Amino acid sequence: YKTKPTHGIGKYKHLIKAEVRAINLGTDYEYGVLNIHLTAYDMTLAESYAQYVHNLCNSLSIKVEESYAMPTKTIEVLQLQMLLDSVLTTHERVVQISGLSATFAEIFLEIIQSSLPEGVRLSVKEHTEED
Amino acid sequence: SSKNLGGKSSGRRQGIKKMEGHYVHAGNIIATQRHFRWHPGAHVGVGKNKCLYALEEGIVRYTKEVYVPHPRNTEAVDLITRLPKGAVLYKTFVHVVPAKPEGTFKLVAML
Amino acid sequence: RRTPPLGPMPNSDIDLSNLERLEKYRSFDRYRRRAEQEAQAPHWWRTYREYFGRTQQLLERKQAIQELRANVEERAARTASVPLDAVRAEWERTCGPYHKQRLAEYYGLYRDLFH
Amino acid sequence: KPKLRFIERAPLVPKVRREPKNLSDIRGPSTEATEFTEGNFAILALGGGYLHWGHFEMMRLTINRSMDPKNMFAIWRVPAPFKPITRKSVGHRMGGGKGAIDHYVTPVKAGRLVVEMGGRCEFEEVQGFLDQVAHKLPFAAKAVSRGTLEKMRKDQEERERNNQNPWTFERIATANMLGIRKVLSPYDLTHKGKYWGKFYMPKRV
Amino acid sequence: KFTRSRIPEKVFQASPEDHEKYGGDPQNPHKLHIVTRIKSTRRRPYWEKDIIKMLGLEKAHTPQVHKNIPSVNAKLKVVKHLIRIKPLKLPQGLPAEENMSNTCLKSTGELVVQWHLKPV
RNA sequence: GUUAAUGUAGCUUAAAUUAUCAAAGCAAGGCACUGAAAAUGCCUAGAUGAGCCUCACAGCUCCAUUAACACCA
RNA sequence: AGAGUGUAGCUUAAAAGCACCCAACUUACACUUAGGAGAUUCAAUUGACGCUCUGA
RNA sequence: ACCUCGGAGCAGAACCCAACCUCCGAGCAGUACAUGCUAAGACUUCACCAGUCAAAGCGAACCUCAAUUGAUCCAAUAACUUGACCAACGGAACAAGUUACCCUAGGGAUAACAGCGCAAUCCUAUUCUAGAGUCCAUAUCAACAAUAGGGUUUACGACCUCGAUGUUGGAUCAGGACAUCCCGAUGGUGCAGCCGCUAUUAAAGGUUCGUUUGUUCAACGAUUAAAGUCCUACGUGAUCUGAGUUCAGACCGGAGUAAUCCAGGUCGGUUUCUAUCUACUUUAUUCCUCCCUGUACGAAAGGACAAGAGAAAUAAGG
RNA sequence: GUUAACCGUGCAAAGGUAGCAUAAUCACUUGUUCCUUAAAUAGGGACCUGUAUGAAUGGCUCCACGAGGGUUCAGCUG
RNA sequence: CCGAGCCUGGUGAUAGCUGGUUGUCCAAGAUAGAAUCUUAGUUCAACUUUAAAUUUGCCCACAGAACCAAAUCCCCUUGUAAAUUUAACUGUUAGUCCAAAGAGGAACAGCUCUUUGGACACUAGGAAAAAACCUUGUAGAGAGAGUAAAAAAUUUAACACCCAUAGUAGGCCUAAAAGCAGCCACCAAUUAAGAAAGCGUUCAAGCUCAACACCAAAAAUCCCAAACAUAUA
Ligand SMILES: [Mg+2]
Ligand SMILES: [Mg+2]
Ligand SMILES: [Mg+2]
Ligand SMILES: [Mg+2]
Ligand SMILES: [Mg+2]
Ligand SMILES: [Mg+2]
Ligand SMILES: [Mg+2]
Ligand SMILES: [Mg+2]
Ligand SMILES: [Mg+2]
Ligand SMILES: [Mg+2]
Ligand SMILES: [Mg+2]
Ligand SMILES: [Mg+2]
Ligand SMILES: [Mg+2]
Ligand SMILES: [Mg+2]
Ligand SMILES: [Mg+2]
Ligand SMILES: [Mg+2]
Ligand SMILES: [Mg+2]
Ligand SMILES: [Mg+2]
Ligand SMILES: [Mg+2]
Ligand SMILES: [Mg+2]
Ligand SMILES: [Mg+2]
Ligand SMILES: [Mg+2]
Ligand SMILES: [Mg+2]
Ligand SMILES: [Mg+2]
Ligand SMILES: [Mg+2]
Ligand SMILES: [Mg+2]
Ligand SMILES: [Mg+2]
Repeated sequence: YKTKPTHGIGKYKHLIKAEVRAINLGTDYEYGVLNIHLTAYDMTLAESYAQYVHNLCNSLSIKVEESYAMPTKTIEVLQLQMLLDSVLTTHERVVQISGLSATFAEIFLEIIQSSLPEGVRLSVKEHTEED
Repeated sequence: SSKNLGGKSSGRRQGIKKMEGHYVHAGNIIATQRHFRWHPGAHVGVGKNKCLYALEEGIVRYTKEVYVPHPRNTEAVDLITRLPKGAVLYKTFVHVVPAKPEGTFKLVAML
Repeated sequence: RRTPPLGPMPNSDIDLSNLERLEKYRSFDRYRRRAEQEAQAPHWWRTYREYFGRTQQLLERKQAIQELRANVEERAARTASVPLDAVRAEWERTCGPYHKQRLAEYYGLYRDLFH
Repeated sequence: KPKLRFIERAPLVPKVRREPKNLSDIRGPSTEATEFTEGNFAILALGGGYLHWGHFEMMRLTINRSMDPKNMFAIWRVPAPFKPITRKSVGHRMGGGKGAIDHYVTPVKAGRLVVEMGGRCEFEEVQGFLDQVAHKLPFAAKAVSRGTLEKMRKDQEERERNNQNPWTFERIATANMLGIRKVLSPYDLTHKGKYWGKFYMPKRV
Repeated sequence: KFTRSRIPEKVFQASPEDHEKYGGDPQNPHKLHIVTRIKSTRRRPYWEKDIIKMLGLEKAHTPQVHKNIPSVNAKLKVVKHLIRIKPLKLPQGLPAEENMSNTCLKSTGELVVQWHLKPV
């Protein structure tokens, strides 16, 4: 009898995975694709906070999907005050996020707030951008 | 018009040749296959076209054992590392319980 | 024709709707640890195993490691020797007999000596 | 919006591979949408068959003419025609491969609800025009309410307890009494004796 | 396709009403069958033509005894539309060696041991 | 109806790919205006839906359109 | 005042296994490799401290 | 159009399984140089031939891919080996068209004619109420559809017949069906009348003559009460015709190097039979005239019925 | 491209010229108009997409001639 | 009788094609496929036959056979008497219908193509006649007996009776829409009659209803057994 009372014993594809907004009405809006943008006049401090964010999210099991970088700004001394010249540059980097709740929303912002270092800026938003 | 042409291949005659509980001498081909359906178990070899043969003269049994692939098998180590943590794979295997003890000590002289 | 399984089918407690949220093996070795646990289970189906199968003691040991953590100066870590002969006398007193029973069973004395 | 939407012939992705006519897509009971979801009034299929686009625009126009859009709403319970029917151009001898795709049909089994309705009247208001729709369908059909469908399944179930004949079809076919399975199908076990080809006999226990 | 049919085991469970319509009882069941073929084996498949030869029923309407063990019941279950099964009930005991010579089967299945030709 | 071929600047050849020249048409230009002449630029989803690549590009899907064929009783 | 009790984060673990932390690779994560850190609330099943409860 | 080999479906769960069935592909590329030699046991594409696998041993290290191909004989070679898109792919070492000038052996295993099967196509009746019909579904026509029928067309199938079932139209004589063209009887009418439309009933009787066409058709002339629809081996060639179709001759245009060919045209072209058997071989319709009457009707133009009289003609019998 | 004398452009060894024609001449075709008849898919005279006419593959008229193939007046005759 | 004369000879040319193949009697006997200038044929296999040798062969139970429906395979028991091997061969290798699962076609064919299983080419009974459906097989004589399958059932559309006055010629919107061309509203006098559900108005009236009261068949020569509702399964 081919099949058996042990049929389906090895099925490796419903277990594994295969191959906007977050709607969720009433509880409502369970923040979806948000790009938190880490920007600094430094390089190492900006990277070390994306370091801190990404490890924070996986600790809190809320999903991250990108960690890429916006490329670098090319500005001198802006010659608005013998006219001065020295190139100070800015290093921006993207951290994405996919899963958030309403009830973790204001809290998970605080751990980003309280731990945010010297001279860096965040900016949460939705998604319409490319490199 | 019949644009379709070519499907005149004959049947491969691939399947279990020695079913479960059979006595199998060492070297008999238990099964022939493509696209693994039975993996080798104890005292069962594998040839180039994935057939299964018996390595010892015994009795063939079929079990359901736990599948851990080789860590160089790069097409299926990523098969593991997308499973959730309760998961094991459970492929099926073909064993040969050997019948004959491999020899006995015998008197040859009195010296 | 389709007959129901005799016992618990495996992979049944984790077949959840929220698949993406699951805690997800990321390494080969974590799975190899779990999978070698399953090959000691009962398994109602059919298995290769069927056809082929104090209080002052911890208090003195607590100050022992705390004392022994200083004379290694952590300078013997970042290449110590570990004298075996003193260790063997310690082994033979404490975990000798537990270990010694294994070899007396692996060599099959007990099934020949004492039935 | 409370009329029937326009069901288009031939969906915009074409089917390219010519499928065989499986006629087990008509046979026996339906396991697809047999039940009322957000509506009360329907056309129960009492036999299998294929629906053209011609039967769809039959069903769409002769409801929208005879339905108050302020007090009634309708919804399809059948999809667009997806199954392609292969018709050879006439006058040719047999042979020469499968023909071309001519039109698409949708298969409807027996017992499937076809067009659901609902709204602020009782069943005798919608019984009139739904029956001339059900009569024109290419299979026997019936205008059923949410109460009559349960009062026909009540009647079809007490009919299976009341019969004084000791011999049902299930007791004879499954136990293979006369060697009778030599002249039955393997579908004649689990259909019942009720279904016979495309046709469904509601009279028969 | 026409295949070798198999019977669900639910058919061979007797009801207490079946113990009323028929004289048997589940405790102390009968030891032997009376199997007579009442249907021709033609127009029936070769497996049924071959089982009938194995039970020994080439001649129709001749009687034949078989054991009531589950193996030979599993061959009567495939040719049960061709046969009549009756329980061999013995009013007296088994025939002794002095009483082999004059017995008769006595349809109603009563193997009488001393069969005389005289009225009662 | 079947095979066979073609697919193009406003029109036509092309160019084995990345696409030219010559009328069209756009104006400037030899002093009374136009045709001619010659000369910038301008005029190509290479007839279609898919990207395996890289596709006029190379096989389909196709749509038009052209030639053959559409028998023997 | 009454109560449930009690192994570091967790544990039908009994000084364990997991988790966890810093490096080195990775845009990062992950993996792996080198490391790091820890608990039986205390006294003879009792008694008595820590929390979480039911109080005013 | 195809022909050999492989994957998937049909063929859902050992194997197998067809199709001028549905879909994809292959006639290699890449990495090695122990792709060394030997050798238990087995598988096998339903035969064979071919293919596949392989423990050990010996010697040494420390293949991937689905298909990726070709027998014998002959060549080429000192040797090891290497030779076909032999692709009609189990392969003849090397050979095309044409025949209506044809012949022979066969085949109803196989076509054309006919029968039969089936009814997609056709034809009809209902069911349905959108739309037409000023309004109004049903006086009349009817879309989307639904259910039954008929077996006139075009088809399909290849079951009888190729040791012959002669064929289109016409002549001759007709037999029958009714789904009625005329004549009769009736219901409705968007039936005022004259005329119609439509439906129920009726198969007694009737269904013209001509020009062109080989024509049944159609067109056209003149009629008529009407110039019916079909089946009968597309009734009927042992009754006739042979104009078409369809032999040998021939041009014309076209295709082909040519022979020759064309559902393209056109001139011409033998139609046998002494009847054995069956069967068979003497039983009234219709129109017009007059009259009602210039009436009914309309109001007018137009213009009837039923009642009566009188003439005819065709038919059957003399 | 303006039915287009014409211009633009490709190809060719040369691009069917004279004539003639709905023909014994693929098909559309019973083309069209005139004559013939009461009525003409016939015949005769023309018009020319003949897109497959056409020049010793002979083209085109015309006198005689023909048991050739069509058509016709009159007479005649079962 | 000339697409190449006729006669003799080669010649008993050759024919995968057709026809034909003669005493009696009995026994076993139905055809998976593969190649092939091959599908009108043949060779191997399969099947069948004969004669042998030996030991198991059919039926089968738990267990067992994959991931991306009916069942088969395997297989001890068990019931039974064959089976494999060796030897020597021939013939079949142009099949039909039925039920079942499907493919092609029109979910056409007495259609075509596979698969599983019957039957047919094999006698007998039944379905009228009948290859294929049903019943049944091992053979004779009988002026015996019990049986099996086995004779088509249906016949249908009646319907309420009575009563009907008023806001109002409805805000709205439209020449005009007063119950019925269209939206919103749809309250209200009498005890009870809808700002009206069908017919009837360009707008109006009329008829009714709602409400009170009352109490299935068609075609071609000629329909086609005769008949028959009541004595006991
Ligand atoms: Mg295949
Ligand atoms: Mg095959
Ligand atoms: Mg083989
Ligand atoms: Mg080796
Ligand atoms: Mg070949
Ligand atoms: Mg000739
Ligand atoms: Mg001949
Ligand atoms: Mg035939
Ligand atoms: Mg025919
Ligand atoms: Mg209208
Ligand atoms: Mg046939
Ligand atoms: Mg013939
Ligand atoms: Mg004859
Ligand atoms: Mg009539
Ligand atoms: Mg005739
Ligand atoms: Mg004659
Ligand atoms: Mg005759
Ligand atoms: Mg002559
Ligand atoms: Mg006769
Ligand atoms: Mg012509
Ligand atoms: Mg004439
Ligand atoms: Mg010349
Ligand atoms: Mg001969
Ligand atoms: Mg015999
Ligand atoms: Mg042959
Ligand atoms: Mg057939
Ligand atoms: Mg009134």
